[PDB]
Amino acid sequence: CFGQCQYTAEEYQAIQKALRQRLGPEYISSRMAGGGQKVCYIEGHRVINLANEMFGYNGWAHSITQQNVDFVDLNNGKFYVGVCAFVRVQLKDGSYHEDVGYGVSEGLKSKALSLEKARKEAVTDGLKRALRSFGNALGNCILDKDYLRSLNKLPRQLPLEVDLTKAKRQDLEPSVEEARYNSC
Amino acid sequence: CFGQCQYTAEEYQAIQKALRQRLGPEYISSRMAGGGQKVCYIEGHRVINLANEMFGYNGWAHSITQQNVDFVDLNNGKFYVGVCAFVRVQLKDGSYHEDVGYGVSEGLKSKALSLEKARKEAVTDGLKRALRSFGNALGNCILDKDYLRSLNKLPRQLPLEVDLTKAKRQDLEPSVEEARYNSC
Amino acid sequence: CFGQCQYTAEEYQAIQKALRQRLGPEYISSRMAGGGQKVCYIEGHRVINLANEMFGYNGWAHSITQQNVDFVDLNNGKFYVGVCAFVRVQLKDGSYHEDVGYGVSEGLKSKALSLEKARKEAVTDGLKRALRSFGNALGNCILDKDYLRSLNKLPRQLPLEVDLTKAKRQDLEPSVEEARYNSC
Amino acid sequence: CFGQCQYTAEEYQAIQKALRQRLGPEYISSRMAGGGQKVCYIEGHRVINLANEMFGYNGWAHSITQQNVDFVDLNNGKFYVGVCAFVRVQLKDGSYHEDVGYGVSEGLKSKALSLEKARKEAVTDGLKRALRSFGNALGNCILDKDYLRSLNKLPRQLPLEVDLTKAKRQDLEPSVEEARYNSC
Amino acid sequence: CFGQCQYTAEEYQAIQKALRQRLGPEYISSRMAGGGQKVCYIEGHRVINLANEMFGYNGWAHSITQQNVDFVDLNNGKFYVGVCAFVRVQLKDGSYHEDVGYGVSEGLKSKALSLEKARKEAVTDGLKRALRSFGNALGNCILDKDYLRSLNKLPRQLPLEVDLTKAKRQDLEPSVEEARYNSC
Amino acid sequence: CFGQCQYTAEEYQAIQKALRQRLGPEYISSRMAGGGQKVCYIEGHRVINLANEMFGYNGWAHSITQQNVDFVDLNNGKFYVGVCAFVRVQLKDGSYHEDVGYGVSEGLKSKALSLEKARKEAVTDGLKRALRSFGNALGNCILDKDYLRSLNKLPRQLPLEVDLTKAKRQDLEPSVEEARYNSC
Amino acid sequence: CFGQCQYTAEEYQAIQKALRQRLGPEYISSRMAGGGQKVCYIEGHRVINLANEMFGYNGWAHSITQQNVDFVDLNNGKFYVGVCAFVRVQLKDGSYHEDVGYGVSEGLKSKALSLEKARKEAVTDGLKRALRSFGNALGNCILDKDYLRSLNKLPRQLPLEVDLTKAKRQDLEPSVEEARYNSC
Amino acid sequence: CFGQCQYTAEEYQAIQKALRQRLGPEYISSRMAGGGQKVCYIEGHRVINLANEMFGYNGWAHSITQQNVDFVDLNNGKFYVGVCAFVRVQLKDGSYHEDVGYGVSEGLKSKALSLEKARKEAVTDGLKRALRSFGNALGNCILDKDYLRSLNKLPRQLPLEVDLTKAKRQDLEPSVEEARYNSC
Amino acid sequence: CFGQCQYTAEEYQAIQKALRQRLGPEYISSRMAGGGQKVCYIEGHRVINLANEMFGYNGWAHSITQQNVDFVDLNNGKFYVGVCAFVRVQLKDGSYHEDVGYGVSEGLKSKALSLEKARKEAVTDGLKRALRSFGNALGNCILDKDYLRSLNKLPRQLPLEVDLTKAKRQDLEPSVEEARYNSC
Amino acid sequence: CFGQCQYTAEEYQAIQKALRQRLGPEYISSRMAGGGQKVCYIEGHRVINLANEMFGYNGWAHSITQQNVDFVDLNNGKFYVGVCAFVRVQLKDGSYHEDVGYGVSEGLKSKALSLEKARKEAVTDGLKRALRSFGNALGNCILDKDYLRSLNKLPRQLPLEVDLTKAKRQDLEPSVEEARYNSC
Amino acid sequence: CFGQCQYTAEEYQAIQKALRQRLGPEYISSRMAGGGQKVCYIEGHRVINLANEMFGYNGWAHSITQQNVDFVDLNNGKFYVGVCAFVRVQLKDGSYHEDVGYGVSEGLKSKALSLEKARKEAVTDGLKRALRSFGNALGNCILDKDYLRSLNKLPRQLPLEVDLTKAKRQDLEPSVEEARYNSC
Repeated sequence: CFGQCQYTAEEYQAIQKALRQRLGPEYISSRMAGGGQKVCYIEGHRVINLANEMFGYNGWAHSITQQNVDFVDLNNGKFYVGVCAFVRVQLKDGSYHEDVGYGVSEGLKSKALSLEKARKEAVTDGLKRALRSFGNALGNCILDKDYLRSLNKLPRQLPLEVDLTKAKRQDLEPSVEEARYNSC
Repeated sequence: CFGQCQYTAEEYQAIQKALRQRLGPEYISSRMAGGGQKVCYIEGHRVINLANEMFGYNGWAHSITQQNVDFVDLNNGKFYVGVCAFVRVQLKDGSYHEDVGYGVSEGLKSKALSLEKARKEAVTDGLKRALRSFGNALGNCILDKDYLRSLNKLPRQLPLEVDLTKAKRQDLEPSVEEARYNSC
Repeated sequence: CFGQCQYTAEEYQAIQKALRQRLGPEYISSRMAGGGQKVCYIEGHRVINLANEMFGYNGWAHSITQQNVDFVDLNNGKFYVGVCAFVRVQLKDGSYHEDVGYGVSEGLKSKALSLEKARKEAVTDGLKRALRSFGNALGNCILDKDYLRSLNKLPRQLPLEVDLTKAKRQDLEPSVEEARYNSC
Repeated sequence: CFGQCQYTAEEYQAIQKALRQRLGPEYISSRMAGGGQKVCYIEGHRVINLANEMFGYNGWAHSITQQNVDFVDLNNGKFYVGVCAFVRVQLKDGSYHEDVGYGVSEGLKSKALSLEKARKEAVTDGLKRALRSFGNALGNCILDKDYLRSLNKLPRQLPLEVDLTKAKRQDLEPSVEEARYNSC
Repeated sequence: CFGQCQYTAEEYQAIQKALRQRLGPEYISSRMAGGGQKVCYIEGHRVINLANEMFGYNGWAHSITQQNVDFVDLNNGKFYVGVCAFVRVQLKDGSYHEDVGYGVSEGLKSKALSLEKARKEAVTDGLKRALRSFGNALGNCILDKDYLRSLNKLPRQLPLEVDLTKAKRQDLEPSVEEARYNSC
Repeated sequence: CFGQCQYTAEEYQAIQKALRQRLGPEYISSRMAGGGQKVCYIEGHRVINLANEMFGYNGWAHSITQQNVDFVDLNNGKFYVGVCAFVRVQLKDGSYHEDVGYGVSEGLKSKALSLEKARKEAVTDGLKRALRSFGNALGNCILDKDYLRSLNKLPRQLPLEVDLTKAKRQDLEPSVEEARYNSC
Repeated sequence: CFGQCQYTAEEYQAIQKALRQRLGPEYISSRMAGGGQKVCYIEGHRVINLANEMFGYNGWAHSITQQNVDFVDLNNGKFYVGVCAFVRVQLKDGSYHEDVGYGVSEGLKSKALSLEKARKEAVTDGLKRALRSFGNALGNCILDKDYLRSLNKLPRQLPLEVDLTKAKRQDLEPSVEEARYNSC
Repeated sequence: CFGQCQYTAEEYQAIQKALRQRLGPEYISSRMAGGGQKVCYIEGHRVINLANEMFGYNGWAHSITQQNVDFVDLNNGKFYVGVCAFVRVQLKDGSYHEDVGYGVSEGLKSKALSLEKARKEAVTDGLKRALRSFGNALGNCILDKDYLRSLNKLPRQLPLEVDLTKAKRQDLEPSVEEARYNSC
Repeated sequence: CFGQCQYTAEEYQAIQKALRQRLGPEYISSRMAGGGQKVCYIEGHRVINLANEMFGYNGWAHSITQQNVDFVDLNNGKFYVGVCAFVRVQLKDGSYHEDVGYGVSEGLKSKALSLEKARKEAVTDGLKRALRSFGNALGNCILDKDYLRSLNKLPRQLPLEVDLTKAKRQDLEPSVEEARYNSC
Repeated sequence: CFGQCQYTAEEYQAIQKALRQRLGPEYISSRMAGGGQKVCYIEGHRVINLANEMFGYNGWAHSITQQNVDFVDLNNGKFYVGVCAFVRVQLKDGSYHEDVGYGVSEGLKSKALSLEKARKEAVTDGLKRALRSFGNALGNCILDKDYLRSLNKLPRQLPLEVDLTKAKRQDLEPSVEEARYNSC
Repeated sequence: CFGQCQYTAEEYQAIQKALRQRLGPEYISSRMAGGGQKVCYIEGHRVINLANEMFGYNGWAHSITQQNVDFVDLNNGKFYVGVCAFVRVQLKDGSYHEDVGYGVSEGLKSKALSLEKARKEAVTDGLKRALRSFGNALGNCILDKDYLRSLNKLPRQLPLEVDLTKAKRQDLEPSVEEARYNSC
């Protein structure tokens, strides 16, 4: 099962090579560092899908070891919250990597919304930082300065159109339901 | 049994493909962010059924690792409550994902009702964020901006009529009761 | 035994299909939300029997992970109590779901009665919310708005008459006592 | 042994059916709710014997997970005590249900007696509410309103005469002592 | 061994039936409830012997899960002590029942004697309440009102004369010493 | 070994019968209850030898689960101490009974001697009460009122003369040393 | 090994008989009870050798479950110390007996020497009281009043002369060293 | 699996030799020590990839044993934060090394940003320091002074151009997906 | 291994006999009890060598269960320290004995030196007291008064001259190194 | 695996001999003791490489049992920090040695930098001191005074030139990647 | 492996004999007791090498059970620190011995240096004291007064000259690398 399974030579080699790949500009994003420059990053749902593809929906897993709210300060009706979270990712073979994630909220007048924001972000930021340990294909390149420069020198493509034609429209999954029944 | 069972090739493949699917507009919903714009999300019962289909009623499970009431403030007879919950989802093979959920209640004059709302919501919010990790089909797309735009550019269909003709009207389940008896 | 046993293909398929069923109006009830509208819900004993049927008296179980009394306030001779309970339900194969239940009591002059009410309700509310995770047949539809509308558009039938003719009148159970003796 | 044993198809089916039965009026009792109406309930020793029959003296078990004394107030020489208890019932196959019980004492001048009453009641109430989870035959009907009305519409029979002719009059049990000696 | 052994069909059936018996008036006793009426109960050594017969000296066992002294008050030279104890009884097959026992001491000038009384009584009271769970022959009848009335309607027999002719007068037990030596 | 061994039919039967015996007047003793009447009890060393014979030096065991000093009060140079002990007795087959003992010291001017007396007595008291659970032969009769009356109605025999002729006079045990050597 | 080994019939019987013996006057000693009479006891080293003989240097074992210093009071330059120790003795077969021991020091001006005396005595006392549970041969008779009287009625023999001719004079042990080497 | 697998002669030898290698200037970087000289170090993503190559994405793992925020001081609107983290790296064969990492932030006005920096750096710094323990190829040379001098005496090469032509542009990985499917 | 190994008949017998021996005057020493008489004792290194011989360097072991510093008092520049230690000795077969040791320092002006002295002595004293439990050969005689008198009545021999001719002069041990290598 | 593997005669013998070697001057370094003389030591990276060679990158491991910050004092803008670490080194066969390391920082004005220095140094110091236990080749000679004198009487050689021609220049390791793949 | 392995008769006998040896003057050293006389002791690295030779680099192990800083006093700019350490030493067969070590620093003006000295010394001191338990060859003689006198009566030889010609000059160890590779 999980934690038990050992990678086969074929899967090992494939994944080992694959993880080396660098991400295209279709994955990177940016925000304006407070006072600083443009900071690139990969959106959460991206990294999640990347993983599901690299290891399969049931080939990787993560858990929150711990989340600690550093502080919740109030400066004239505005809330400044700092939160950290420790996430640990594990592959089906027992292999694992753990890292710290950090969430922040410095404006909002709502305390609830400030926490919700910091807590959720800290986790995702943790999961992402943890998966980067597996290779460039999961984000380890995002840190490489040389990598970044090579990104600007590229055609700043425009958002991809999402074709929702073959989108799931109802619950049932005959293909799946069948395979499963034959699994008993 | 659960946590033991390993996915067969057929089921694995089926589920792995299925999970890639994006959700149709029949799954999305929206609220008016306080001051913000329109926020899309998927209702809980939806995500639950999606999973019961993707993995089977007994192919997935979840538990609340911990729930912490961040605060319960009283501003002139009105209650402002913030709650967070950590939910861990596991598949029958041992695979697992865990995330934070957040519940909020900022109006109500009733303390009881304010907490009930925040505690319940934090959990459901947690379970949803947890299953998102498994793929788009369980909500990982809901975050994708490109995905969202492609949703507006679609026929805003009207609520589906629920045919309660073949609805369950009594307790007994002969089909089930039979297969079970033969299981002893 | 329990937690050990794995579902046979027959039983798995039956239950998997059965759980999809939506409940008939014979299961729903309503209360008048304080200020709000009509709130639908399924009475506890209902959800219990639904479960004993879907899984067998010994095919499901539940336990109280934890129950915490949120507050016990006294406003002019009246008690306002808020209680939460975490219930975990487990099927015979190890499968499980856990959720928060909430109990409330806002009128009563009796402290004892206010707590008894809030504690007991929190548990049952927890148990119900946990079972909902298994599918529509155990309550997951009760949340579906489309489901609800289709309920109103139905013949508001009248309470079912309970035929107590074949009701149990004494302790002994020959049919059972026999099967058991032959089980040694 | 206990927790190990699995139900045989014969015993499972028998008990499964029996538990569906509804209790006759020979099991129901009533108290006058403080201000409220008539409340129906099943006396403790009743639920005990019902279970010793449905599962055999050694087929079910319960334990007190926890008992917490909520409060012990003194209002002018009179004691108001509220106690809760969590009881877990388990069948010989590992199956289990756990619920909250509540004990109350609001009159008495003796503190000792006030606690003895609430603590013992809380336990029994817990055990009864736990067993209800198994089915109607163990009290899940007592909650059904429809069930109740049908009870009033019945011949309010008079207390049963207890024939103490074949009552146990000495310690020894030749029948048992024998089977046991042959068990070594 | 103990906790391991499973009941043989012969023993199970015999004990199951015997436990249904109701106790004769030779087992009941009475005290004058403070202000209340006559309270019937079974002395402790009685319940002990009843159990050593129903299950054999080594077929049942009990332990004190916990004992808590609720209070020790001093009202003008007199002590008022309230103690509770949780006792768990287990049969050789793993079967078990646990209950609360209560001990009370309200007059005495001696603190020591007051506690000694309450602690010992709480335990025994706990043990008796736990054994009642097995059936009428161990005290589950003592609670039945119908049972009680039938007791009054009986010849209030006089204390049994104890024949101490064949009473044990020395330590050694040849019969036993022999069987044991042959057990090595 | 101990806790493992299961009683053989021969031993089980012998001990079962033997434990039923009532103790002769050679076992009983008495003290003058402070203000009360004559209290009968069995001296510790007696109960110890009774057990060593009924079960063999290695057939039974006891441990002090816990000992709590309830209080140590000083009233004008005199110490008043109350102590309780929880003793658990176990037979070689795993069978077990646990009870509370109580030690008291109300006169002494020495604190040390007062505690020593209470702590020691509490344990012994506990051990005796625990063993009583096994049967009359181990003290369960000492409680029976009918038993007691039958004791007075007997020839108050005079102390037994102890013949120290065959008393052990040196350490070595040839008989033993031999059996042991052949045990390797 | 230890706690594993089971006594063979030969050894069991031998030890079971030998433990019944009563100690000769060569084992008893006496102190003058502060104000009280003459108190008989068995010196520590004696009980140790008795045990090493009854069971073999490796057939019995003891551990200090706990030692608690009750108090250390200072009355005008003099220290009054009370200490208790719980000792558990175990035989190679798993059999065990645990008791309390107590140590006292009431004169000394040295705090260190008072504690040293109390702590050490409490342990030895504890060990002796524990061993007493195995039989008269290990001290259970020392308590018997009838035994004591029979002791005075005996020739108060004079201290035994210790022949140190065959006393060990150097470390090595050829006999042992040999057997051991052949044990590898 | 992981922690279980043992290195084969071929892989052990290869890795053993590889780890000896010193890093080229393509790996080293520098910062201006506050007041001090030029400090060389290896950026995190570098060390990560180095490891993924030396051991394979699933041949090594790390976890945060603990992270402690040493201090968070505020000197005139500026935050001074110090954090330490303990990271433990483990190879697939059970081999392991653990070290301390330290994160620092001494300028920033934002508390949130000051912690995020320190916490994240402390972890990476820890992971790097732990990996150094495996050999020069993972950073152990970076400390060697002689090594450093030989680095300046080298052609200070210019940043490497990153060719993003064969960069990953979409989620799916056919090569992998295939190998995986054949792994079931 | 250790704790596992069981003594062979040969070794058991040899050791059992040997332990009976009494120590010659070559083992005893003396100190002048503060105010008291001459106190006899065995130096530490002696007891150690005695044990290494009786059991083999790997046949016995000891651990410090606990060491508590009772007090550290300062009376005019001088330190008075009292420390106790609990030592547990175990033989290779699982056999064990545990005792209390006590360390004292009452003169010294140095706090450090006072503690060093008492902590160290407490342990050794503990180890010695624990080994006594195995027999006279390891010190159980040192307590016997009769033994002592016989010691004075002996030729107070003069210190033994130590022949350091065949003393170990270098680290290597060819005989050992050889047997070891062949042990692989 | 690790902790499991047992050395083979060949490897044992080789390492046993090699560990005896004394380090050449190429390993020693020196600092100027505050006020004291010249202190010799071995740089961290040296010991690490020495161990990777003696045991193999996967033949030894270490962990930080605990790290405690002793003090952080501030004397006029300067920080004096003392820290200790307990490191435990383990060889692949289970063999292990543990020691204390100590880190110090006494000048710096920065608190962060002072701690980082002390925490890091304590661990490295710990690791070095722990590895010394394995023999001279890992630093045990560094203590030997005689060894040190012989070092001064030697040609104080000049720093070794590091040839970075065959230095690792890219991530991939073909030799390794190959062997690994064949390991699946 | 370690803790598992059992000594072979050859190795046992060899070590058992060699441990008896007394150390030559080449192992002893001395310090001038503050006010006291000349104190003999064995230097740390000596004991370490002695052990590596008696047991093999992987035949013995040690750990620090606990280290407690007794005090850190400041008397006019000078620090007086007292520290203790408990060290447990274990042989590959499971055998073990634990002891207390003590570290002291009474002059220094630096707090850091005072602690570093004491903490380090306490551990080494503990380690030596623990190893002594194995026999004279590991230092148990260093205590013997007769042994010491015999040392003075010997030629106070001069420091041994350390021949660093065959000293290790580079990391690699061909002999070992070979045996290891063939071990896979």
